[PDB]
Amino acid sequence: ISTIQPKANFDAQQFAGTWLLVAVGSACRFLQEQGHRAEATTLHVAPQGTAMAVSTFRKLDGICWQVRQLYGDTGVLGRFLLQARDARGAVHVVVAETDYQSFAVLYLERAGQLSVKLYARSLPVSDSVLSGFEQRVQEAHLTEDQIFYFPKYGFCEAADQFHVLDEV
Amino acid sequence: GEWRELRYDSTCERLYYGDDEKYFRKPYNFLKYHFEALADTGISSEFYDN
Repeated sequence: ISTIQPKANFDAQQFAGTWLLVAVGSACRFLQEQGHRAEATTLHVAPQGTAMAVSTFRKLDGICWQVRQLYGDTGVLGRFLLQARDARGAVHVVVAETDYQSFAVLYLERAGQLSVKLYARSLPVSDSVLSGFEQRVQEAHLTEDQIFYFPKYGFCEAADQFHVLDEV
Repeated sequence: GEWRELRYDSTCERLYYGDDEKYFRKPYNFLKYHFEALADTGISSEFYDN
């Protein structure tokens, strides 16, 4: 395990609003098999103190769902702890390489393993940025084979009262 | 019969059901306890006007 630098002079009101997931880099089993249950995943973000309040949205078996979490800040700008809500413990979230207008690369960590995500404000991404994500995966010592490019269409937002996990 | 309970995992992006409380231990004083899911509803409405 190792340290990667969070976004220097980060601003939470610039990360706010909607985002769409392009890809995930991880050694995790449930992507290298069962990957047909990768689905079109998007975020709404709103700042709450130095922490970021996060809603993820996804289709679970044709029904649109919402997932609610705090990126509770560690007291270091651009680092957050996922509020330790369940028996898996806590996940560290580090915003690694971004511009608020187009793209974000995140690192997420548990059990001494790094993992990474690429997000965009709108559906396509520039090949240099996507190559940057591949290099961040290689620099995380993961293979490009451990990169999973999520469904490029059919996203959803605003799930009903009964389709939100309320995990916080 | 109700163990099914949703969980997200933020690392590797999965939505999965908890695998918690799948079984309960039965006390010796209980012969059978059965976790059968039923509903029945019955509704009657009557209106009379003169």
